Amino acid sequence: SVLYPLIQALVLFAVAPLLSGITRVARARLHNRRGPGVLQEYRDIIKLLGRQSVGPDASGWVFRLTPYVMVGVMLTIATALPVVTVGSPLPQLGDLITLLYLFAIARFFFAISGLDTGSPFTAIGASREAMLGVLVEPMLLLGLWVAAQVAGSTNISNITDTVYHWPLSQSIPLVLALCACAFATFIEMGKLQEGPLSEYSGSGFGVMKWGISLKQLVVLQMFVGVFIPWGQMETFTAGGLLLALVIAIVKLVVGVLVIALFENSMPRITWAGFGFAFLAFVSLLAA
Amino acid sequence: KLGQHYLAALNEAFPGVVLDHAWQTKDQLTVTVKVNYLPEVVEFLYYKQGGWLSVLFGNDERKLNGHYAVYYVLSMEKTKCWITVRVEVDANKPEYPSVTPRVPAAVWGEREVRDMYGLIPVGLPDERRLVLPDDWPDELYPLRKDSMDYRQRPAPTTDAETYEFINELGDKKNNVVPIGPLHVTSDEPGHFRLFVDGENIIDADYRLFYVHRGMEKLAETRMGYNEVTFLSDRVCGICGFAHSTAYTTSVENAMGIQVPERAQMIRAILLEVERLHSHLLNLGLACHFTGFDSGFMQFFRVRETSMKMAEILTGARKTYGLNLIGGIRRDLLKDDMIQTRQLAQQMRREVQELVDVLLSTPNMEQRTVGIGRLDPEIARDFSNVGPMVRASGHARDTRADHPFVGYGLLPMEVHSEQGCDVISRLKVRINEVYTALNMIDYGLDNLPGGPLMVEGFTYIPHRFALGFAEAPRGDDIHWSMTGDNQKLYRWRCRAATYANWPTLRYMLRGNTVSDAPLIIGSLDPCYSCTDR
Amino acid sequence: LLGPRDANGIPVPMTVDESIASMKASLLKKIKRSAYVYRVDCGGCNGCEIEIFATLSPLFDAERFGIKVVPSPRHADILLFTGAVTRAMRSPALRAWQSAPDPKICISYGACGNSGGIFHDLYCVWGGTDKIVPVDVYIPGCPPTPAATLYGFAMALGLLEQKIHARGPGELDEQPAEILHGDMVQPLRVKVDREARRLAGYRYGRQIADDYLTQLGQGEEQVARWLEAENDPRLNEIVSHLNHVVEEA
Ligand code: SF4
Ligand code: FCO
Ligand code: NI
Repeated sequence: SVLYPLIQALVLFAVAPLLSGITRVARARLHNRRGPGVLQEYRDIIKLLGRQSVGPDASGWVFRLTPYVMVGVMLTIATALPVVTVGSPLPQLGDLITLLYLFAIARFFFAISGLDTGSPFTAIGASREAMLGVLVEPMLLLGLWVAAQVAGSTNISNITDTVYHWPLSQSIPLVLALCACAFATFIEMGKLQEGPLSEYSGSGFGVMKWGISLKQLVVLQMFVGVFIPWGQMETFTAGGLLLALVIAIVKLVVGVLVIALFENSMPRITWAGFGFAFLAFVSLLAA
Repeated sequence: KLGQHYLAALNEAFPGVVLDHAWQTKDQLTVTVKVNYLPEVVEFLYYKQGGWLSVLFGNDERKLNGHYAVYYVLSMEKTKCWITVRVEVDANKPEYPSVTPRVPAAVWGEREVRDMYGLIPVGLPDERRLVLPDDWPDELYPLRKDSMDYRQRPAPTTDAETYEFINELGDKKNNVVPIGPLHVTSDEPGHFRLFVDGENIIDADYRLFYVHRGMEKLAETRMGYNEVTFLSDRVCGICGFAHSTAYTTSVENAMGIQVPERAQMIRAILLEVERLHSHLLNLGLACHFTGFDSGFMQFFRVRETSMKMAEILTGARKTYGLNLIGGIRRDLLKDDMIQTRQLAQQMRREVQELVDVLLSTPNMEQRTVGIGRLDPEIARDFSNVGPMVRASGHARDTRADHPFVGYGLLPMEVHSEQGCDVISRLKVRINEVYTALNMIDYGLDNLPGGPLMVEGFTYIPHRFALGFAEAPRGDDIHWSMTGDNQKLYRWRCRAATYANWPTLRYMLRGNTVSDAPLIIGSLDPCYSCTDR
Repeated sequence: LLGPRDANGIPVPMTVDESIASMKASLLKKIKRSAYVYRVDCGGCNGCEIEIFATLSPLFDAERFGIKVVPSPRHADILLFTGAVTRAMRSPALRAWQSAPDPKICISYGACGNSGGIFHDLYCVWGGTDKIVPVDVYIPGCPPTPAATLYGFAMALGLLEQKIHARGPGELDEQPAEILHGDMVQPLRVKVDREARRLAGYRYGRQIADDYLTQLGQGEEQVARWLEAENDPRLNEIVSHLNHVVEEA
């Protein structure tokens, strides 16, 4: 009961800068330049791990200790998201409220780290990130809540195999909730200069880049593994594993490509994300 | 002779104040008025006669007439001539009445003269240090000809900045958002203090002159006549030919120098070619804050083919060196001239398609309207000159009022909009690209011919004049007095954005934080041209 | 406070500890494949700033070699200094120096950053960027071409090696100078050189006069080459005027 979640967390950690690298090379190719390689994010992260972390005199243990906390919280997230089966490796932790409030832990620690430094830019970025979390958390909660009451249980691996076997009788509540979750993922992976990491340096900046890449992995993974499960397993076997890894990495790659495309193709989607979420909620109530 | 009517009006309004008057050229005029009656004369010529306070500066004439000289250059634009108001400030007690309580455009020239020459305009409200850094010792006045050697460097008094920023509308609860001096995409040092309450800017003060080299003193000590054309090119990389033509025409107007026929309007060709380079850079930066980046890289592309004619008409990138006092250094040949003609045309092809972005009109309708509004009431008072004042409604243009390098043989069109937004100043620069491309279309096909250089002349000492050019950001007025056959007695340059800077408080007021770098870049600042 | 001074109070360049400066080669081989560069623009003209920003443009790219421009000195491994150190700009440049994590690489960009350029002896500058901070790589030019910027960064990262070296005094100093174009008398050559410099340019004029000089070998034949080959009205006017100067002599 230990090996599968641990290997899940380790692989999802070690594949995260592929998704950042493919996103930045996609943004480079979209702006008609050759751009860096897909492994450039690994080179940047390892090189920053080589460098030594500096900070202000007023900064204490929070400034140094935040990036490890955010990486560990993203790991505790990623160990309960199903990427190859329809069953989560840890069904005890794989709830809906648990994942949301662990993301709240990540937001809280990022905000207090931004406020720990005396820089106005980091505190401003902390406030904007906390605003983003306030506006995105109930959208995604209502999306997976509509999907959960379609399913019957407040639990990942129940919503996933409910949408795996499409019932064809409550299809409109499923589709509207799916599009609301897509909008919430679009808001979280994007906005919807100086930056909020202008005081981080060295190993701390490297572990922040680790955490940012892992957060961008797990948000898209919570979308495409919970709501796109056709290609996974009901029970874990040792022969159909390669197909599951192939379809998982293909899903993640096409997800970051299309999100980069529609990000460069740009409170409309903020209201429409709420609007498609309530259109899902009314759909069960009317029907 | 131009300027007789204004002199007669000054004489009838003030009977015995004009102590002496002389003509530099036909359209250039200077008057020496009484010191105690100075603010009334300049205010009269400003408000009543419709004159614009172009540049005002001090001088060190204590071994010529025993007195300091403060000049007040006014541009008559209601025919159109230049009037300079000269006063003789006393030597051992340097004090003259100030103009800033009457003319608001006299707020930084009278702050610069407090620092460079130590003269004291009595009644000046803004008494803070402007050009000299915060570690500068007090009484060392650099531009005094006997205060110090150009090579002397005082010990810095403080390592921390001691500048005081005023908060006109805010209070002690407002926070500040720096935007300098070390900021990304600013690419040039200048500090800003956005006294913000949220993301809204309540007030905005700024500290400038971080790039104050001190080339006014160095142009009169170590450096000659033909060598200052290299100093003017190395002020900023994009107004280089604007400063050089402004300086060259100041020295050729100080003497006769009947320059050859084609050597005038080739300078008119290269002056417009440079504003292809500078406007299309600002329009690329206009898309990098409005939003699209595939509108920037593409304006970088049409900027490159503007750099391609600059590669062939000179053979250089950025700082060049093509003008001398008598004429132009390197000379254009036939195919270069036939060629530049359709690369001008294909740009008008490319520029039309790329300008289809504002036709798209999504972030160019909500981010660029109602943002950074410059009051034409305020722009008239502070005498802004760039696309700022042309957007605000005033048709201020040097090439139409005062044709300097043979612009009268070129098709001149002045474009003035009515709105005062960021998108209105882009429409000034869009219509100026087509206007400059019409001159390249009509300049290089009908060259008059003749020689290129007039050399061997002797510089008459203590002869001065005003030189002016139409830079991409406004006009640069260059005043240079010949000292002898080798050195200059005094050279004064005012940048295009020097007049433009004191109204940034009234643009950034009421706007947001996020579009504040767009407001600053809407007028396309050249910190290195104004910091000198 | 920020920077060291003399007894007079004049600033001096900082001296890093050798413990701090001992691992610069290891830092270079670490950041060989990925360099984080922060532009520190000081008292200089935009030329030395826009060309540095053009190192990531469509014509010349820097991310293909791993160079990425960072928004903060804390992210920086290479501190690119640009302008001559103005008295108002020494303190922010020093602050950007101490904000970066040790060890650092400093690259002076342009004549104005190397030694002050045309403002080297002036009251409001401290000279080049080496007068406040140590400098590892010097890149000259006013402005440096993007090829020179790429070569400087590649040589800083060890991908290339230094090309130019110092030249000292030697035997070739005392070898006598020779008369150039010593066929006709020097007066006419000087007069036609001045005549071509008045009408064409320094560069164009030497070129036209030298063409005329090779064509003084055969009057009619190369008078004909200058007349026909170019078919440039302007070049033809330059040659006719030069020919009247020589003929009247
Ligand atoms: S090196 Fe040349 S272009 Fe660069 S800042 Fe100095 S003078 Fe300007
Ligand atoms: N344009 C420009 Fe440069 C500035 N400001 C000048 O003149
Ligand atoms: Ni400029």
